[PDB]
Order: sequence, then C-alpha cells, then structure tokens
Amino acid sequence: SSGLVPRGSTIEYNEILEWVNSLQPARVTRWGGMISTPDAVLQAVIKRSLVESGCPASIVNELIENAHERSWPQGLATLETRQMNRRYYENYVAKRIPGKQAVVVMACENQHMGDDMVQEPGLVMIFAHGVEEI
Repeated sequence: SSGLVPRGSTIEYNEILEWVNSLQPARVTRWGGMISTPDAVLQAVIKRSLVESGCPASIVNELIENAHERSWPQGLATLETRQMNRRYYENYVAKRIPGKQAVVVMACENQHMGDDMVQEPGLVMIFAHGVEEI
C-alpha cells in the first residue's frame, strides 16, 4: 500500500474493502476487558500488526489514533458511557487484528451503528482477553 489516494474516494474505499475482506471475523466475549488508554508502546505494536495485515496506508494512522478513548466517539469515550453501552457493543461487526487481542470496527461494516458509536474510517479496540475468531 502506497497510501497515495484521496481520503473518502471510491479508489480508497475499494482498497479498504479488499483489506477488510482479508481479515478474520471476531467475536468479543469480554467487553469488560477493554484497554481504553493504551500507552505509546501498545499503540505502536498494534500499528505494526495493521501494517503487516495489509492495512491501507492512508488510514492506518487514523485507526491507531482511534485506539484510545481520547479519540473515541461519544458512545465509547467515558467510563460511564462504556458501562451504559456494554451490551449494545455486541452489535458491532469486528475483524480480528492478527496475533493480537484487538479488533478493528470499520465504519463501512458498521453503518447500522450510530455516528456516536463509530466514525470514519473506523476504531480499534484492544482487550486484555476474550477476543475470539469465528
């Protein structure tokens, strides 16, 4: 991936779709295991796995910014809101980040969820445990 494509274009979306379709579905069994404040090392470690899985270069930095509650939408952003929405998160469609207890929740696979639950291009959620493939 060269990343040399306009954000939000058809040519970028086509590359995203190809990538997302190469990922393995995930089922998240422990929402309470979420790591909402990953430190710099953890973000960088996830970044490498994304890049190795073929993630479009034009979006990888944005997904990584969106791995931490400081850049999560309103339905994920606070301790309180995460308690409120714990069950509702089961509605997300998630793909596994290879070799990691982490998932991508891509906006293109989650149009059913509010803009308060996902924004373009997607979000990353990291967990201590509970992430399973199906």
